[PDB]
Amino acid sequence: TTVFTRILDRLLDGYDNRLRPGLGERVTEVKTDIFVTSFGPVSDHDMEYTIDVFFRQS
Amino acid sequence: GLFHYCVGSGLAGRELTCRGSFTDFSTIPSSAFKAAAFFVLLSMVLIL
Amino acid sequence: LYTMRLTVRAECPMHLEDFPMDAHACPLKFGSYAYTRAEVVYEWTREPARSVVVAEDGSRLNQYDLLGQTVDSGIVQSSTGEYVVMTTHFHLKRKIGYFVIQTYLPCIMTVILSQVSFWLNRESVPARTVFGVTTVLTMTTLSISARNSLPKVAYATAMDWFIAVCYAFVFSAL
Amino acid sequence: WKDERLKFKGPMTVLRLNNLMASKIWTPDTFFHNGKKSVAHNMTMPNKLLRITEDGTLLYTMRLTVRAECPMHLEDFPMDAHACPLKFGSYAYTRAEVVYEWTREPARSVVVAEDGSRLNQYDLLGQTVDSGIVQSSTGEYVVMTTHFHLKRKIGYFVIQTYLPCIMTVILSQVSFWLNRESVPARTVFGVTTVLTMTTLSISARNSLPKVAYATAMDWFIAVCYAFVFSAL
Amino acid sequence: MSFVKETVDKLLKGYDIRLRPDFGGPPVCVGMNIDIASIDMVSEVNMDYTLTMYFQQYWRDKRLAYSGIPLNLTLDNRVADQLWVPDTYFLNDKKSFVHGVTVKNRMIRLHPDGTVLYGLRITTTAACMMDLRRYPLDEQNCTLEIESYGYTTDDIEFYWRGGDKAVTGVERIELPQFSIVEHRLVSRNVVFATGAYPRLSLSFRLKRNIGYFILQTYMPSILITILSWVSFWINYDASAARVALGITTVLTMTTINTHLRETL
Amino acid sequence: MSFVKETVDKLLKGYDIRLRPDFGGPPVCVGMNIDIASIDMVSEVNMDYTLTMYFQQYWRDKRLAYSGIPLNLTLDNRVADQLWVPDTYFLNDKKSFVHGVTVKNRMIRLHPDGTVLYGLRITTTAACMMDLRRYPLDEQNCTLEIESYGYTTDDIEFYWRGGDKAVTGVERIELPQFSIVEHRLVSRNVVFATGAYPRLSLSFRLKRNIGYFILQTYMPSILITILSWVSFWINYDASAARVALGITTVLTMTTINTHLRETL
Amino acid sequence: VTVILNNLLEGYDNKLRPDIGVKPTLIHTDMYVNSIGPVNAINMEYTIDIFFAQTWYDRRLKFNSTIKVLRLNSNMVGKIWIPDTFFRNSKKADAHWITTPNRMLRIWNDGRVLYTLRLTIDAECQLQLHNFPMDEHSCPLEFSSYGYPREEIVYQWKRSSVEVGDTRSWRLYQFSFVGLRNTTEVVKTTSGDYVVMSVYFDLSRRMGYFTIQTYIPCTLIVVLSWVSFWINKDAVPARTSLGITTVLTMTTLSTIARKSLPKVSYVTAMDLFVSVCFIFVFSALVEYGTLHYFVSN
Amino acid sequence: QVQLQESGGGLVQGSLRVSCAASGRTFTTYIMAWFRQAPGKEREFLAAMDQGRIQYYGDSVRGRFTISRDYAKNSVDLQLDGLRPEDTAVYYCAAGAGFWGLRTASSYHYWGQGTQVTVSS
Ligand SMILES: *[C@@H]1O[C@H](CO)[C@@H](O[C@@H]2O[C@H](CO)[C@@H](O[C@@H]3O[C@H](CO[C@H]4O[C@H](CO[C@H]5O[C@H](CO)[C@@H](O)[C@H](O)[C@@H]5O)[C@@H](O)[C@H](O[C@H]5O[C@H](CO)[C@@H](O)[C@H](O)[C@@H]5O[C@H]5O[C@H](CO)[C@@H](O)[C@H](O)[C@@H]5O)[C@@H]4O)[C@@H](O)[C@H](O[C@H]4O[C@H](CO)[C@@H](O)[C@H](O)[C@@H]4O[C@H]4O[C@H](CO)[C@@H](O)[C@H](O)[C@@H]4O[C@H]4O[C@H](CO)[C@@H](O)[C@H](O)[C@@H]4O)[C@@H]3O)[C@H](O)[C@H]2NC(C)=O)[C@H](O)[C@H]1NC(C)=O
Ligand SMILES: *[C@@H]1O[C@H](CO)[C@@H](O[C@@H]2O[C@H](CO)[C@@H](O[C@@H]3O[C@H](CO[C@H]4O[C@H](CO)[C@@H](O)[C@H](O[C@H]5O[C@H](CO)[C@@H](O)[C@H](O)[C@@H]5O)[C@@H]4O)[C@@H](O)[C@H](O[C@H]4O[C@H](CO)[C@@H](O)[C@H](O)[C@@H]4O)[C@@H]3O)[C@H](O)[C@H]2NC(C)=O)[C@H](O)[C@H]1NC(C)=O
Ligand SMILES: *[C@@H]1O[C@H](CO)[C@@H](O[C@@H]2O[C@H](CO)[C@@H](O[C@@H]3O[C@H](CO[C@H]4O[C@H](CO)[C@@H](O)[C@H](O[C@H]5O[C@H](CO)[C@@H](O)[C@H](O)[C@@H]5O)[C@@H]4O)[C@@H](O)[C@H](O[C@H]4O[C@H](CO)[C@@H](O)[C@H](O)[C@@H]4O)[C@@H]3O)[C@H](O)[C@H]2NC(C)=O)[C@H](O)[C@H]1NC(C)=O
Ligand SMILES: CCCCCCCC/C=C/CCCCCCCC(=O)O[C@H](COC(=O)CCCCCCCCCCCCCCC)COP(=O)(O)OC[C@@H](O)CO
Ligand SMILES: CCCCCCCC/C=C\CCCCCCCC(=O)O[C@H](COC(=O)CCCCCCCCCCCCCCC)COP(=O)(O)OC[C@@H](O)CO
Ligand SMILES: CCCCCCCC/C=C\CCCCCCCC(=O)O[C@H](COC(=O)CCCCCCCCCCCCCCC)COP(=O)(O)OC[C@@H](O)CO
Ligand SMILES: *[C@@H]1O[C@H](CO)[C@@H](O[C@@H]2O[C@H](CO)[C@@H](O[C@@H]3O[C@H](CO[C@H]4O[C@H](CO)[C@@H](O)[C@H](O)[C@@H]4O)[C@@H](O)[C@H](O)[C@@H]3O)[C@H](O)[C@H]2NC(C)=O)[C@H](O)[C@H]1NC(C)=O
Ligand SMILES: *[C@@H]1O[C@H](CO)[C@@H](O[C@@H]2O[C@H](CO)[C@@H](O[C@@H]3O[C@H](CO)[C@@H](O)[C@H](O)[C@@H]3O)[C@H](O)[C@H]2NC(C)=O)[C@H](O)[C@H]1NC(C)=O
Ligand SMILES: *[C@@H]1O[C@H](CO)[C@@H](O[C@@H]2O[C@H](CO)[C@@H](O[C@@H]3O[C@H](CO)[C@@H](O)[C@H](O)[C@@H]3O)[C@H](O)[C@H]2NC(C)=O)[C@H](O)[C@H]1NC(C)=O
Ligand SMILES: CCCCCCCCCCCCCCCC(=O)O
Ligand SMILES: *[C@@H]1O[C@H](CO)[C@@H](O)[C@H](O)[C@H]1NC(C)=O
Ligand SMILES: CCCCCC
Ligand SMILES: CCCCCC
Ligand SMILES: [Cl-]
Repeated sequence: TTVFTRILDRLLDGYDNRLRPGLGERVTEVKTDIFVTSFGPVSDHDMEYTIDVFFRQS
Repeated sequence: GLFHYCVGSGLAGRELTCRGSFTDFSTIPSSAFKAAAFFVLLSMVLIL
Repeated sequence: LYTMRLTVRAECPMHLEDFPMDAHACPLKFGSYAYTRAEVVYEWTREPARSVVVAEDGSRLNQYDLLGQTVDSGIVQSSTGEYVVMTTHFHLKRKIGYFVIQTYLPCIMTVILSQVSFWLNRESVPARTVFGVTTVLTMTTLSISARNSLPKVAYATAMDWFIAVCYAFVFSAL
Repeated sequence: WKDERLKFKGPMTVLRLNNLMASKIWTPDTFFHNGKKSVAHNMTMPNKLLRITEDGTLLYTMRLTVRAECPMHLEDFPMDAHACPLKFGSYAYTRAEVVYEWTREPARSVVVAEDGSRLNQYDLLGQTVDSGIVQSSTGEYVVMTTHFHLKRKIGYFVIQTYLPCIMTVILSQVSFWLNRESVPARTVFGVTTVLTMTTLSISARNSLPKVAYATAMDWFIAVCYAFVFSAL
Repeated sequence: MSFVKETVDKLLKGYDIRLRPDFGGPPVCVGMNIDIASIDMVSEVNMDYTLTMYFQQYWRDKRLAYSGIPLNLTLDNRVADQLWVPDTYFLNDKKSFVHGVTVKNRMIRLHPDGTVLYGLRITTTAACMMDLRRYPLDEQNCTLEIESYGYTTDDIEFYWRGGDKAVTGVERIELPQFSIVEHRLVSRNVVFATGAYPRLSLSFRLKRNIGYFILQTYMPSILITILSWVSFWINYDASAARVALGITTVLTMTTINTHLRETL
Repeated sequence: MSFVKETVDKLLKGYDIRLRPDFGGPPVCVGMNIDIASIDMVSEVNMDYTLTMYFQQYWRDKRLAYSGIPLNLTLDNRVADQLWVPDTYFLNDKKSFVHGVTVKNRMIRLHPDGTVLYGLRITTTAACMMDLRRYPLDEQNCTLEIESYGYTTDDIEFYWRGGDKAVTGVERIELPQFSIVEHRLVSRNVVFATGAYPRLSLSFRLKRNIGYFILQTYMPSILITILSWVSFWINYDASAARVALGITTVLTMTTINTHLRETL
Repeated sequence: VTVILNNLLEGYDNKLRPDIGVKPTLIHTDMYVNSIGPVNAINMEYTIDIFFAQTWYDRRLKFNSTIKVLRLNSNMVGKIWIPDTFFRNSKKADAHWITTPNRMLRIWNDGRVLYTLRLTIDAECQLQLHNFPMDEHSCPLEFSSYGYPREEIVYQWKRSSVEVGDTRSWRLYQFSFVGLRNTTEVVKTTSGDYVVMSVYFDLSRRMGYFTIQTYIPCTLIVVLSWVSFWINKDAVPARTSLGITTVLTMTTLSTIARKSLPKVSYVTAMDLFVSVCFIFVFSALVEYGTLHYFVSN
Repeated sequence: QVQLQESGGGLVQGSLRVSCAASGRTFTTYIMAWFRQAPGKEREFLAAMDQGRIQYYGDSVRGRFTISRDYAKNSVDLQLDGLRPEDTAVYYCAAGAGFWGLRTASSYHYWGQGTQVTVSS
């Protein structure tokens, strides 16, 4: 209904994305985790390896 | 022929698409054609 | 909550002294680029072991066996500040059967051939001469083929030492 | 070029514009006729510079890595020489609208750095700069042409291909000086020299562009192979 | 956090990206730092080397100075589009890019005195003309040249921040084929006809390692040559043996040379 | 044309791209259609295959319903930026792109009842786990998994449009090394703690052709072994002949084995 | 002239083709081939560089003035409706953007629009590699509108449909350009019937490489295998070494036959020739073996 | 032979610095770490640094001990601040690529002689 659109519109009022949360009052904690869908091939000549991941932060 | 075959597209023009080869038995239309081509090749080998 | 799907090519330094019997711990390290330890800190959502989950079918490795993962966190002190770095280490062990069947075992049989020359009568000079020199040629071919399938490292790998010793053996037999 | 629309007055004599304003100004649509996938470097920032003099004279400098087609006739390989071209001009504007010219004399308007030669096989003998007209269905277009003359270095092929083949032929001919009763020995010369020539031929043509026609190296290899076969 | 927001709004408001710091004044001095993450593909075929770096530029801009906030303002990277940044470019690069996962690896950090730090994670292939006549017993000089595209020394000046400590991470580099004997930094003004243009140069001296070639190429050649001398100790009448030995040594040497040509 | 322009303006005016069709209603049913243009590469080393296809999605949007125009409006592809489309993605993808010559190879077709048809020409490299222990006598199964990134079965539902005939052109594919024995389509819902996510799956079974390996691997080795058996019919005292035959057969087998190693 | 362009763009909807509710939009296409690049038989594709031009009519862009033609660079290309033309069999295609976008737009006072652009296309070409290296092919290059069926867009060839340059500057290594032809068809798909248009380039392989490096060596090795018959009997080491080393040389020669080709699972002419030569040298060696066995006892 | 010589004090009332010089092999690519062994035969991980200058620490000594490396000199240093009596133990310098480890002694193939450190109150 309309309340979804109204809330979506009103979220970014006076929001400066240039500043991290709690800039100058606390430390931004990021909870992270990874789901490796496939550990890709390992190239010995290039000494590299490919990995495909669902990478989720919070 | 024994293995090769050309067919027309059917647009009042020749455009005879040609497919088939004894060297590739998959392209031969039927097993009878394969057997006949093999027998004719064997006859040619014998006379040579 | 911010989820992404990524494909990452990442550096894995390798100590190929014990090739093909070598094992590696390839790292995957990440962290904030701009924000230092005093601004942004990363943590694992769950216990660190269970916060990196590998799918059951997700091992697309030909010559390696993915034994497991080790999840950790640390600090890096760079020129611009201290940064939290969250790391995982995937433990890989090489499969040896290919190099056994293709390189080690033909070399062993060629050395056995070069040693079989001693059981021929000494008066068969052309036979033993051709036999030894062709055995040397066979070792040359095998060594070339073996080293075609290695990275261009400087120091000597284990299989290089094996090939060199076998080549010296056929030389000494001749 | 000159643009009377962009005439200005002030304490300045030259004004340099950033990318955002420079993109809002007409510039020539120059393209390379024989070009390929080319790179306009933008590290750290877009490597372009637009300057305007007070009298509306626009100067536009760019840093490019032009990758261009150089047709080659490798019949005389490795003794071949080439004149790799570099042709460019306007895409949309015909000769009646946009005409290109060289800022200085044509020989002096394409300047090559002394240490710039990054060639491994070739030697850059010189350059020929010219101008011309190309006629198409869309119209007639001015084309600025350059031709860089290249001469292939021969020493690598001499040491890797010609000399070993010559010495293999000499080895095959050495068999004539042995007693005729050493039948296995002379057979061994003949057949092993044939095998050596085969290996040399395969290796020699392995490191060469896969042209279906015959080069000079191919003729030399085949003729040496013919001598070795004739010796056997 | 709010006071920081109006401070940043004040700084960015009325900011002209088209004008450099001290536009009418003396030249802006741009200090430079590099942290070498890795040097990967030292290619003899292509005459270039691939290098990953954290490349930092420091310069004072009085317009961005602020007061009342005793902390270094690390801003979101997109603000780099709103600020003036130097005209820096690598003269000898062939293919370069900023790493862009998860975001563009940029960093903008403002300081209360007006200093601006601009950091980029750059992987670049750079041309390194190699004189491989003494190969594999060869030493190469591979350089990275840094220059200003559209500014002269009267407008912008480069220097290595921290002196010889400006470039770090070289000690931690190791290559499969090479070893970094030495690295040097030099700052100089190229006196071009229009004017003097600033330039920095980071050079590495790479020495190739011969453990590869002592085993792969030299030892089989030496031992085949030694085996070729066995013919002298065989009786002259044993034609088949001596001929087979000599010609098969020729064939083996040809095989070694051809396959070495293919691999190298 | 003026009436069509006015109608399209009304349809696009007030359209909220953020809101799916029937945002509070039942889930939007998306019917997926594929036309396989070509299977380009099948890399055993990288464990993947490249696939070019025309990928089409059909759904219903009441907001995009118009009357008085008895024809299906094929609009310029750029309007896809102004319309909601499913958040479809390919789970086993390694790299993919939409072709962009002469323009973006994309199709938007509206219908008077509000049915949107959304087509894309896609070249995608898809991972395919391979069991090559029986190589070259192996039969691989390579799949493409289509899924919704953000939506669950409460919001979006997938189905194959046309049933088993939803994927076409497979029989027209020809691969030099493989043969498509059979292709299958599956439509399921993977159930997780967050919810049930719809998935479609297009599977192929590739049978590797053996004629290449018969010609280049098996017959040479068989004939060299048969020739090596010739020594048993040669006199025991002819040491040079029998030894040369045996050792040259060994050398030939080594040569075949090595060349098969670098060529395969 | 700025007034003319502003008037033309004023009240213009580029989302709608001309004659959207009236008739199909007729487009006349022209091609100038700068170069047919190398043919990758391994991937079964070939590179081609073209100037592709499309001419159509848009009455929305009519203007009355003394200019009679507006010649423009790429700047307005995105501001008007352009056809949805795409190349059906292109594995990879790229436009050119150095120094600027290589595009051109010319609008006449009667509403005619000519839109030209430079393209490089890696077009798929399925090669029937029987008779290799005597094989000949007709590689296609197809294109059609991606979205608009025949009822909405209809392409057409002009009199000077496809033009080619010198053809000696081309990068055809293995093949020689024989000829060219064009065709128009209607292809039925799920979306609808689309007017597809094809340009077929006929190519024939050159044989200097394969004659010098494969056929002549194989023939000479077969002759050297025959030489064993003229060696005196009881010279067992000589004849055995000759036969077996000829077999080894033939084995070495047979490796380079398939370097050009992909891993096709059928015999080619070259494979047949090499196989027959191998049979001949094998037969010579087995013949001497039988002779020696039956003469010894 | 590869040796890891260890240097530093053994008696403090306090701050200390335990250095470790490696000879016989270049440990640029290897993870250089410090372990502690108190009486009772238990080896405890303290700190480690990898090729990327990334510092891993044990929970017991987090924020107290600082590990650094001199890659040119091929050495690893451990600065110990805030010593308490229970820190009295033998400190071992270790090196080796961390396989299945980076916190387990079994992953390190090189070890030093050790240095006894005592603290008295
Ligand atoms: C997943 O995510 C990825 C990444 O985001 C995404 O990939 C991206 O796809 C988009 C398309 O959807 C693509 O954007 C378009 O790029 C156009 C220009 O070319 C760009 O690519 C070329 C070559 O790159 C390609 O190379 C291969 C194929 O050849 C292959 O790898 C790829 O296909 C690849 O894309 C590149 O050379 C260009 O480089 C520059 O030069 C362009 C010149 O036009 C310029 O536009 C670019 O910004 C860029 O300039 C900077 O960098 C160069 C150096 O590289 C510097 O020299 C410059 O100084 C700059 O710093 C490009 O990267 C680009 O033109 C498109 O924008 C035009 O078209 C769109 C759509 O119509 C318009 O909205 C734009 O306004 C713009 O249109 C103007 O120009 C055209 C003529 O070009 C006119 O006809 C228009 O009328 C219009 O001009 C008029 O209006 C404008 C204002 O609107 C006005 O200013 C004019 O004066 C005039 O009045 C568009 O950006 C993007 O590049 C690509 N990103 C990648 C690959 O990194 C995927 O799609 C995503 N996938 C999915 C499924 O979601
Ligand atoms: C790899 O190989 C490259 C070769 O391409 C090596 O690169 C060169 O490195 C050497 C050092 O190793 C450089 O030598 C130095 O340049 C400094 C520059 O200082 C000078 O610059 C001022 C402008 O900023 C200039 O006005 C002064 O004068 C001279 O400099 C100009 C250049 O502008 C030059 O034209 C003349 O030589 C002028 O005379 C000012 O001097 C210079 O100071 C160095 O000289 C000093 O050394 C002694 C002892 O310390 C000192 O007492 C003196 O003052 C003397 O001046 C030196 O000339 C050289 O410039 C580099 N060349 C290029 C093209 O880059 C690289 O070092 C190698 N590295 C490795 C690892 O192998
Ligand atoms: C290539 O390789 C892939 C694997 O990588 C092969 O894929 C597998 O194919 C088989 C079919 O051959 C799949 O099994 C079937 O799945 C269908 C799908 O419909 C299902 O979706 C529902 C959700 O929307 C789901 O709830 C149902 O399935 C479950 O049913 C109950 C729960 O309700 C549960 O107990 C079951 O275990 C199921 O998970 C729903 O059916 C399904 O219809 C199939 O049923 C078979 O049996 C019934 C009864 O006889 C019959 O009516 C069906 O027609 C069918 O025969 C069956 O479950 C399997 O899921 C695929 N695996 C993956 C991972 O995709 C592929 O076939 C290979 N092909 C080639 C070309 O070689
Ligand atoms: C007189 C002179 C005397 C000199 C003395 C000569 C003595 C000869 C020494 C031999 C050393 C052999 C190498 C031993 C190395 C140990 C290798 C080993 O552990 O065995 C397996 C590998 O081998 C393998 O399966 C591959 C096995 C390939 C077997 C091929 C059969 C060949 C039969 C022809 C006869 C062979 C014997 C001849 C020896 C002279 C391990 O892999 P696993 O199983 O865990 O997983 C599956 C796999 O694919 C991944 O490893
Ligand atoms: C046992 C005694 C020991 C002798 C052993 C000798 C060893 C073998 C000889 C030389 C090795 C030298 C290293 C190889 C170096 C290559 C030779 C060389 O440098 O000179 C070249 C001349 O080529 C050329 O004339 C082409 C000619 C190639 C040489 C062969 C020609 C004569 C062969 C006649 C057939 C006789 C048959 C026998 C019948 C009896 C190029 O010139 P230049 O530097 O200016 O570069 C200009 C630009 O092209 C880049 O080189
Ligand atoms: C370098 C070589 C060294 C070794 C020497 C070899 C000497 C041997 C000599 C003759 C026999 C030739 C045997 C050729 C065997 C080639 C292997 C073969 O038979 O191929 C099979 C298919 O059948 C086919 O099309 C092949 C059909 C034709 C095969 C017969 C060729 C003509 C034989 C005339 C011989 C005259 C002899 C006279 C000598 C004096 C593979 O099935 P598959 O489902 O995977 O395909 C899928 C398909 O759909 C792909 O298009
Ligand atoms: C080469 O390197 C240059 C930097 O050294 C790159 O310059 C940047 O290029 C971007 C893209 O053109 C500029 O714009 C950014 O745009 C986003 C938002 O973009 C969207 O909206 C704009 C406006 O309508 C539209 O034009 C776009 O197509 C998007 O739809 C902003 O959020 C950013 O702040 C920024 O303005 C940058 O401004 C520009 N850099 C600077 C410092 O101006 C250049 O793109 C590189 N070329 C490549 C990648 O080939
Ligand atoms: C804001 O940014 C400034 C500038 O980066 C930070 O100041 C810097 O702090 C470091 C750490 O103390 C200083 O380095 C150290 O300086 C001492 C000087 O005696 C030296 O002994 C150490 O070896 C080390 O080099 C650095 O010089 C200093 N830079 C300055 C003052 O310009 C500052 O900490 C940042 N944060 C805040 C909240 O201000
Ligand atoms: C506008 O779009 C609609 C939707 O695609 C078109 O309707 C469809 O038109 C086709 C062709 O006439 C119909 O095909 C036929 O379907 C029947 C029943 O399955 C079958 O027996 C026939 O042999 C034939 O395949 C189709 O049913 C029909 N409706 C759909 C797809 O639901 C319509 O023709 C388009 N018209 C215009 C002028 O834009
Ligand atoms: C399997 C083929 C091996 C090659 C054989 C080449 C020489 C064969 C000579 C004739 C064998 C048949 C004679 C048999 C005589 C007997 O009964 O012992
Ligand atoms: C292309 O088609 C046109 C009309 O269909 C025809 O006049 C022309 O001859 C064709 N081009 C050829 C055959 O090269
Ligand atoms: C008798 C001379 C033979 C020459 C062969 C080319
Ligand atoms: C009798 C001379 C033989 C020549 C061979 C070509
Ligand atoms: Cl045929």
